[PDB]
Amino acid sequence: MKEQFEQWVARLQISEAGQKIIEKVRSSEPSRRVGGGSKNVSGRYPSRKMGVTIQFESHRVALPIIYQLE
DNA sequence: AAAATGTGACTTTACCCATAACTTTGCCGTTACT
Repeated sequence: MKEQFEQWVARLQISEAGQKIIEKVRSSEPSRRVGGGSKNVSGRYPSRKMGVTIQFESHRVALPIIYQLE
């Protein structure tokens, strides 16, 4: 898993700080839990690409993009 | 930091079909008058 990411970085020549951000994003829990708010149907979706639960604030705005990406 | 779910089961009008209990008419018989 780490070797393929390292080859990805080498192929795209991402800088040291860019690699640092990518590594931090890869290994970190989400910053904030999605809140219900007042007008958005929120929740979580199981993704087999990542293989985890991904949180969407809006089921008709962010969730379609999540479906595409999955 | 934020889009984007009202339903549907149980009531209430609303119009039509049927018939009672009278008014509303024409039509003809009768009669006062000319």
